[PDB]
Amino acid sequence: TFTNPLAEKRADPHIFKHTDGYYYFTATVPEYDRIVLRRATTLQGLATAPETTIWTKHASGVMGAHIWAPEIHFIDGKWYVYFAAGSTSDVWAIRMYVLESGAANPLTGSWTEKGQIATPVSSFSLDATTFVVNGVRHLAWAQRNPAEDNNTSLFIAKMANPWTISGTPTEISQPTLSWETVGYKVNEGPAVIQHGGKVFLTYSASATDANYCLGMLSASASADLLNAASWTKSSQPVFKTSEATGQYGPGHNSFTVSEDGKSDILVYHDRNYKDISGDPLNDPNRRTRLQKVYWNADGTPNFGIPVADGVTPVRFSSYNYPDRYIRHWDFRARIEANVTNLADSQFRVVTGLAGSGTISLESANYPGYYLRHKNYEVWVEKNDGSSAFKNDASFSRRAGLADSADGIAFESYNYPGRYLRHYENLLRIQPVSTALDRQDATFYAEK
Ligand SMILES: OC[C@@H]1O[C@@H](OC[C@@H]2O[C@@H](O)[C@H](O)[C@H]2O)[C@H](O)[C@H]1O
Ligand SMILES: OC[C@@H]1O[C@@H](O)[C@H](O)[C@H]1O
Ligand SMILES: OC[C@@H]1O[C@@H](O)[C@H](O)[C@H]1O
Ligand SMILES: [Cl-]
Ligand code: NA
Repeated sequence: TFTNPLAEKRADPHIFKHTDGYYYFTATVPEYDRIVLRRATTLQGLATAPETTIWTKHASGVMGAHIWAPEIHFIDGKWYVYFAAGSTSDVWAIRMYVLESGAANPLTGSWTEKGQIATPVSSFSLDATTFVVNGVRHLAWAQRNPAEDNNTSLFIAKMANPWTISGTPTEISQPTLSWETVGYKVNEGPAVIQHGGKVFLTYSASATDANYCLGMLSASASADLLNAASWTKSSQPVFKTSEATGQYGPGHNSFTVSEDGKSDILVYHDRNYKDISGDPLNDPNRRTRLQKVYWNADGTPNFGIPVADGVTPVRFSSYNYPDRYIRHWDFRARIEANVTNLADSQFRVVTGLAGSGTISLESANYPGYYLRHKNYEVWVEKNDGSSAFKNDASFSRRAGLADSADGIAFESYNYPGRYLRHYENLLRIQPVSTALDRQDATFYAEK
């Protein structure tokens, strides 16, 4: 689990896990004047890791303003940082630049400017990222197609080396959908994750206020990624504002992996309030957040919704039906497999509303609603402040009745001897007497 936010006043977060046992974290800073870096042996450890400024804007000329969206990568034995910058003479003539270091430790190492990443068209360009698919290193970025009436579109190309493209780019997406064109018509911040022989390219769209969101392109890993036809654009955002969890304009993401390498992690920013004083680019309050990516049965990523601040929620699977998870539908709790609306199946364990060391299970998509029983049936319902609700929504965490070491069971606080259990897939609180009953009342958290 993660505790969000990871880092206040850091936008466009990029985290890179290296072979040296460390995660490396860079981001845009509010002053847009430099490139910072920190490292930690764990993702959660990044929150208190100290920053080094590795590079500062030039006093005059190119690379002299709007230092935006650095990414750090390790390629062929060296570190590379990809970033965007305008000039002191023209602060909005943003182009893509690369730094290189041969040092083992990029925090203390010295950096060489490898210059601007040249592109056929001379126009507003930013958010360069690099990734390898089917043995081939690509660059993807955001750039103004001058012949289009918008801010930026998405481009992809092969690479000759980490600072030079080979051959010609392909435009693979342009901002045309209603949710891509709020305030400004933008596709930016491309980021690539691969799973099960498919490649997913997420990207950010609309202005950087509450309307900011993620879209996605999908392709096969064996396809020609430079053929625009290889890519399918999602019709609706794959990640967007949740008023319910108080998370606004989520976007400019990257992807990393958990400590064991077994879980993909979505790294992104948002704000915890909706309305912004003045111009969003002068608002410094975007913060970096982390949440696990869950993979749908159909092989596509499920980002759910931007989770509430604090500890991340978890999913509970059944002991005897390992692929079925506790979820709500029309607010009734049940176990079910292949949950498409992911957040219906996410809950966080919090101190019990009735105290005495009990626990309560708060809904991820309906904060302040909890798993609670009424007439021995389990629903997800809003805490109304009543004593009755507290008691109905509080449980004593027990070791699993069919698996004591790794399993979990939930004994009702106000009805001792009754456990949360599934029956005909619906959740209830009932006494437990048989071997099967004990299995029906045992669950796993994050398994
Ligand atoms: O559990 C609350 C909520 O119910 C599910 O949506 C209900 C669904 O909405 C209409 O389209 C249908 O009439 C009704 O069945 C959500 O998945 C869950 O969040
Ligand atoms: O930093 C993002 C850029 O700034 C604004 O012009 C638009 O939101 C986008 O093109
Ligand atoms: O919930 C599915 C099954 O329904 C009942 O027949 C069993 O107790 C339970 O395992
Ligand atoms: Cl569903
Ligand atoms: Na990026």
